[PDB]
Amino acid sequence: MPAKAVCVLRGDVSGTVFFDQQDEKSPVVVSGEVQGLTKGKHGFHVHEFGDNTNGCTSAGAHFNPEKQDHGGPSSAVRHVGDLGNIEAIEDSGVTKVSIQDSQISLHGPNSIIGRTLVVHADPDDLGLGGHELSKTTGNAGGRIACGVIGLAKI
Amino acid sequence: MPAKAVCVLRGDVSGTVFFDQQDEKSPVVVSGEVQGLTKGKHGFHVHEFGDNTNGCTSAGAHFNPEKQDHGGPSSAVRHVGDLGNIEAIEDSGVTKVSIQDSQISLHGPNSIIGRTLVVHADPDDLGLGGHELSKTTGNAGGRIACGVIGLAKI
Ligand SMILES: [Zn+2]
Ligand SMILES: [Zn+2]
Repeated sequence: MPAKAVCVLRGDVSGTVFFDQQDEKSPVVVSGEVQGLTKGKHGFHVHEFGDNTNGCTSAGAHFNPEKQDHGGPSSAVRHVGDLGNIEAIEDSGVTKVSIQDSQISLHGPNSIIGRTLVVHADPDDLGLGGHELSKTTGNAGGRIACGVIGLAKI
Repeated sequence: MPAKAVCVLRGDVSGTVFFDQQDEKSPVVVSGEVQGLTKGKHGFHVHEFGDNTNGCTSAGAHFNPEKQDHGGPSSAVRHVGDLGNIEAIEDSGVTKVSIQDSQISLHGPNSIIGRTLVVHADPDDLGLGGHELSKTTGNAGGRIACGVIGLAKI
C-alpha cells in the first residue's frame, strides 16, 4: 500500500523533497523543491547512512546494496542511490524536483528510509567522465545540502 | 545481524543518541548524551513521522502502531515509542542516555528507523496523571529538541 517519505535538506542549499511509492513493486516518484542552487547541473544521490554527526560527510558513499560502480539512472551499471542530476535553470531560484526511479524503494532491501539525500556542488558525470572519481562519485564534488530520509504521513 | 541507528538532535538542546540491536528478537540499547537540559525529568519519545518540515511538530504523535494509551516504558499499557524520561541532574550540563527497551526495534513493524526522537520540556507522568492528556502525551509539554532516526555504520 502507498508509502510516503520526506527529506528536509539543509546547507549551502535547502528545500524539501518527497518520495511517493504506490506499492512494493512500483517506481518511486520523487518530487519537491530545492532552493538557492547555482545555475547548472547538480549531483543528486541517496547516500548509505542517515548519520548527520559530521555534516553530510558521515552519510558515507552512495547507497549501493548491489555493490556496483557508479552510473547514471539509465546506466546498466549503477548504485541504487544514483538519481543523476537536478538542474537549476538560473542562480538563486527555486528548482523543481521530478524524478521517477525503479531501483530506489521505500520497502525491502533497496529501502532508502533512514538514509541520506545529498545534493552535490558539481554535475554528476554518470560514470562516463573518464577520470578516477567518475566510477565512484560521478565526480560530482562537494556535498552542498543533505537530510535524513524520514517516513511521512499518507 | 547487529543493527545500529543514530539521531542528531536539533533545537533548544543538543546531542547524539545511538541505538543498538544484536538480533531482531533482542531489545534495543539506547546510548549517547544530551547537552543543556534544565534540571529535572524530560519526556523522551519516538514520535511517528520522520518529517522535519515544521520543526518537531510535523513528527506527529508518539509512535503507536498498536494504538494503545500512553504509558511509561514499564507500564503494561504504553505506546511503542514510550521511552519515559531522561533526567538532568543539574542545569546546563550533560545528560547520559542509558536505556534498554523490548518494544522499540530497528526491524519489522516496531522499527523506529526513519521516525523522530523527541525531547520534551516537561516530565512524562507515565500515563499516571489522572486524565486524558496524561493517557496521550504523559503531559510532557513542548518539543525542545528532535531529529530523524537514521541508519548508522556497523
Ligand atoms: Zn553512485
Ligand atoms: Zn506515549
